[PDB]
Amino acid sequence: MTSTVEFINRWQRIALLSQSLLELAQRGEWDLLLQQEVSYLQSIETVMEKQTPPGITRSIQDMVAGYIKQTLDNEQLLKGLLQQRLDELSSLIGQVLFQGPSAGLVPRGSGGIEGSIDETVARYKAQFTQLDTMMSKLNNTSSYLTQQFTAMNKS
Repeated sequence: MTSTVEFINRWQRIALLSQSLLELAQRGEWDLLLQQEVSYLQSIETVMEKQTPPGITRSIQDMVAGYIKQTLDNEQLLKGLLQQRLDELSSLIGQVLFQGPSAGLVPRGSGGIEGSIDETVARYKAQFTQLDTMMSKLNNTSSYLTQQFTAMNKS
């Protein structure tokens, strides 16, 4: 049973990853969080593009029910935590990034503005976009994950 075994291993990844990158999110380890991001979201994507096989026994269903439950909790805690972070970063970008006003000239050289402004913008914009694409995908995932959870657990 190939479909069934790869199902097991990847849901195992999803729950272990969400838990550990949550430890990293509350620690403020953004570097480590984003290293886990790609593997985590991609694991959720590849199980749902593969689609849950009908050949899942009661033992395997109970395992992955636990795995989805873990990843829902952790990813909901990511949702709230990263909403705080992105809001702060966005408010910083709203000051440091001169999109026209607050400036004598229009700094049109995006990704190469003359001055240390380019550096502080590049930092906040990178951290924002990374945790933001993480958020949009993790909110989409936790959506179809909890729907699949309620069905897979109690059809």
